[PDB]
Amino acid sequence: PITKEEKQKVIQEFARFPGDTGSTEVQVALLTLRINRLSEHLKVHKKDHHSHRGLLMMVGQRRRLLRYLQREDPERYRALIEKLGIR
Amino acid sequence: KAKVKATLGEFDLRDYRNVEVLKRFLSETGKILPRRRTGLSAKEQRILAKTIKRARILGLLPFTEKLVRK
Amino acid sequence: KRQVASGRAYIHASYNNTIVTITDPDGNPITWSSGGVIGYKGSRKGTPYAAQLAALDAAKKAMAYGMQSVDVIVRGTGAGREQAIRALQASGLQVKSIVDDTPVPHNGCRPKKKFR
Amino acid sequence: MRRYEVNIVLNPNLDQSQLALEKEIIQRALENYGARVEKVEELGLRRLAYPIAKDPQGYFLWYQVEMPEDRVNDLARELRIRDNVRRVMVVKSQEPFLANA
RNA sequence: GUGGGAGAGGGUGGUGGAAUUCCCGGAGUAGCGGUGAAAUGCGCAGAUACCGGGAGGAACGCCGAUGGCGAAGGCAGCCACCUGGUCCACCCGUGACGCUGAGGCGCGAAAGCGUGGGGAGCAAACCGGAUUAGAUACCCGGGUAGUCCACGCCCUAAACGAUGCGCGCUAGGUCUCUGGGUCUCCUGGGGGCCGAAGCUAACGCGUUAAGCGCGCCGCCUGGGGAGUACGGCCGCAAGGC
Ligand SMILES: [Mg+2]
Ligand SMILES: [Mg+2]
Ligand SMILES: [Mg+2]
Ligand SMILES: [Mg+2]
Ligand SMILES: [Mg+2]
Ligand SMILES: [Mg+2]
Ligand SMILES: [Mg+2]
Ligand SMILES: [Mg+2]
Ligand SMILES: [Mg+2]
Ligand SMILES: [Mg+2]
Ligand SMILES: [Mg+2]
Ligand SMILES: [Mg+2]
Ligand SMILES: [Mg+2]
Ligand SMILES: [Mg+2]
Ligand SMILES: [Mg+2]
Ligand SMILES: [Mg+2]
Ligand SMILES: [Mg+2]
Ligand SMILES: [Mg+2]
Ligand SMILES: [Mg+2]
Ligand SMILES: [Mg+2]
Ligand SMILES: [Mg+2]
Ligand SMILES: [Mg+2]
Ligand SMILES: [Mg+2]
Ligand SMILES: [Mg+2]
Ligand SMILES: [Mg+2]
Ligand SMILES: [Mg+2]
Ligand SMILES: [Mg+2]
Ligand SMILES: [Mg+2]
Ligand SMILES: [Mg+2]
Ligand SMILES: [Mg+2]
Ligand SMILES: [Mg+2]
Ligand SMILES: [Mg+2]
Ligand SMILES: [Mg+2]
Ligand SMILES: [Mg+2]
Ligand SMILES: [Mg+2]
Ligand SMILES: [Mg+2]
Ligand SMILES: [Mg+2]
Ligand SMILES: [Mg+2]
Ligand SMILES: [Mg+2]
Ligand SMILES: [Mg+2]
Ligand SMILES: [Mg+2]
Repeated sequence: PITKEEKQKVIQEFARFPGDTGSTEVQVALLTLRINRLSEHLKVHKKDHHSHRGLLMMVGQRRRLLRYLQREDPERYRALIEKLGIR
Repeated sequence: KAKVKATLGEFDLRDYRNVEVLKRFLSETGKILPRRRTGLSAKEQRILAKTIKRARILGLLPFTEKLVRK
Repeated sequence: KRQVASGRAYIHASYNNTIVTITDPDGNPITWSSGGVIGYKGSRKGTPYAAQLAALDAAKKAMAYGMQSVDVIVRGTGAGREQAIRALQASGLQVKSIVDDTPVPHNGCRPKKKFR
Repeated sequence: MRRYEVNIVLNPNLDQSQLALEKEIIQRALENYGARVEKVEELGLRRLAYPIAKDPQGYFLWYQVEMPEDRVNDLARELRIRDNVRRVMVVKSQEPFLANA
């Protein structure tokens, strides 16, 4: 799955500063990893429909945070998207 | 009548391998007793059910037995 | 022509009939009777009187082969399932033990419309 | 790597030539799948609750290991291959939940 | 975020015993079955009942609950892998990023359809036997599609809590599941029962609102005609909106 080892590796990479656990950049980073953990789980197991629902809620939440970042500071949005290869 | 947990020690509820204690929770048949006769709690009985089923597959507890009466 | 003198007796009691088989301790039968072996023909077979007479017919048949000790096995519920047991203890055959082995499935086969 | 428990019941009629073979075969299968064995308990001749393979008894083994998770079901497949091997039950380890404590 | 927690949540593979059917052998005579009674049916080519061995498919007894999970449909052997939702303790982080939601898209019991399998039990149609005034039925014996699996359609329902979602507020008592806690109890989050104020036409609802409010969507305007006609979109068709 997703262990706390791999978890901290992402938080410290996208932290705006030491100790930051809840920045918009960090949330989108964390959300996007479970996106890829699930989308690669759904390439196989195409008949797993109940897990398909949780994926739609993660994308909606990821785009909800990105649409917010767009409005406040558009630069860090581009620095984030280019760093995650989205859109 | 007495209840099983009442007359018993401090035991591992997740140990499927201890037949001696698991034989106490089976009836005359291989059936699993209701909570009323075991004196267990909600979460306890749910663990016992699964651990007995484990012992059944290992051939340690019987699936069913024969009643000697009537 | 066997001289068994000990063995098992299976009572298969249904609501339409009660039937008794007498076997040796290995399970292989010796003689047997039922509600139809005695004169009864129709619904009269699943009655406690027929169950009693069928049990006692097999018992006397087992006396020919010399049965004395008898272990009793019972399968199914039916009118006269108990009247067959009671008939067997007083049949002269010393009854060793009585066991109920009625097979109960683990919900594996779909029953007929009657049973649902 | 998570921690598991292995239960193996085999035919309780083996001499030492076949018993050592069957078990060192199990050792060989654990090596090939990366099972770090933490401890072992051997019960052996034990009265079964119902006939298994027409035999009223079974020879019991128990191993506690730590191995990668993805390889478990292929390890279970590798153990039931042996004819003498009859029962193979692999359970993820759990805490000894106490009752009437 | 961190640390814990419960679960028939899902998918994949694997696997265990009970039972039915069928085959093989042993043993064993004269009927079994079935009903309010019976008859078709099966049985001397030896059935039923008993023991043993084997095959196959489907469903998981007890635990099991007025219980749990899920958005709804719905989800019960056990094991493992992948995996989703959710809840609690800390008061750590971002700093209104929120709610609803016409379209769209995805899910959607059962039945039905296509291709290929599978086929034990059950069983529309149908073949029989009875009952009857008649039996195109209930009861009985057989029995195909189908039920199961894979892949693709179909989009209906008493899809029910006949109660859309989210939030705030408004006496309690009691039963319960699961967490935490200074663990007669307190404190949360669900699942039940009584009931304050109040609402309601009444039955009844009543911190899980049908109460007091607020935001947004869906929908209603007499019955039959009629969920029919026409048109359109969708569908292989049945037919659906
Ligand atoms: Mg009769
Ligand atoms: Mg084997
Ligand atoms: Mg599950
Ligand atoms: Mg599953
Ligand atoms: Mg034969
Ligand atoms: Mg005849
Ligand atoms: Mg004939
Ligand atoms: Mg004939
Ligand atoms: Mg003939
Ligand atoms: Mg076949
Ligand atoms: Mg029940
Ligand atoms: Mg719920
Ligand atoms: Mg329902
Ligand atoms: Mg989980
Ligand atoms: Mg703070
Ligand atoms: Mg702060
Ligand atoms: Mg600040
Ligand atoms: Mg929403
Ligand atoms: Mg919509
Ligand atoms: Mg559907
Ligand atoms: Mg279907
Ligand atoms: Mg089909
Ligand atoms: Mg039938
Ligand atoms: Mg029929
Ligand atoms: Mg009439
Ligand atoms: Mg007629
Ligand atoms: Mg209405
Ligand atoms: Mg409203
Ligand atoms: Mg507590
Ligand atoms: Mg509550
Ligand atoms: Mg009032
Ligand atoms: Mg009420
Ligand atoms: Mg409310
Ligand atoms: Mg109203
Ligand atoms: Mg309308
Ligand atoms: Mg009108
Ligand atoms: Mg219609
Ligand atoms: Mg028109
Ligand atoms: Mg049309
Ligand atoms: Mg067309
Ligand atoms: Mg229609």
